[PDB]
Amino acid sequence: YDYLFKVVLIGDSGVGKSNLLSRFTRNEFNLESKSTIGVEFATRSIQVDGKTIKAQIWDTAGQERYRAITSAYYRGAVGALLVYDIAKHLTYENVERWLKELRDHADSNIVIMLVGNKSDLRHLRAVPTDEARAFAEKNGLSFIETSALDSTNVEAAFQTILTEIYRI
Ligand SMILES: Nc1nc2c(ncn2[C@@H]2O[C@H](COP(=O)(O)OP(=O)(O)NP(=O)(O)O)[C@@H](O)[C@H]2O)c(=O)[nH]1
Ligand SMILES: [Mg+2]
Repeated sequence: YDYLFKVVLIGDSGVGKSNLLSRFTRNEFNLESKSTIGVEFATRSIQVDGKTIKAQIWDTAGQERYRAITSAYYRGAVGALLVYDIAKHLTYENVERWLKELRDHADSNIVIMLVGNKSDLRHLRAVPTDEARAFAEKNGLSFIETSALDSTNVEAAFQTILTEIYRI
């Protein structure tokens, strides 16, 4: 590979972070996945502007009550996938909180992609696509909706953020 880019997954418990990771790196999905224990990471190489980018994707539980995610989790990260669940409005309301965590614990110029996951649950949607896109636009974030379940836009989400990082 030509470059190694560390990218972190963050977002509330249950939004689909671990399945976004497994879908992208192993093409695997699990309806019966449990809350993540400690910290995990996995890799996949992809082509970006004629270069081979080894994407090192980090993952951890969204809940931070007794245990808060430290600057060590974010160290070296050049991107963050900030994931919410399109069918749960609270997870979108908490995006502001995750942005604060990034400001507190992550690099100043970390590339942020706001990810509305579970787009296959369109019939249960609680967060309008236009509102989220507008919010992203107004806060200097990229935006995409994904479904780890049916694979829609998962490759595109990672390919796009890794492209934006490469092109900084
Ligand atoms: N319908 C649907 N379900 C999904 C999707 N992505 C994940 N899920 C489901 O949502 C639940 C939680 O997914 P998971 O990946 O474990 O979430 P998490 O964000 O890693 N949770 P935690 O922060 O606690 O580790 C699981 O039942 C999983 O199968 C998706 O795109 N669509
Ligand atoms: Mg998880």
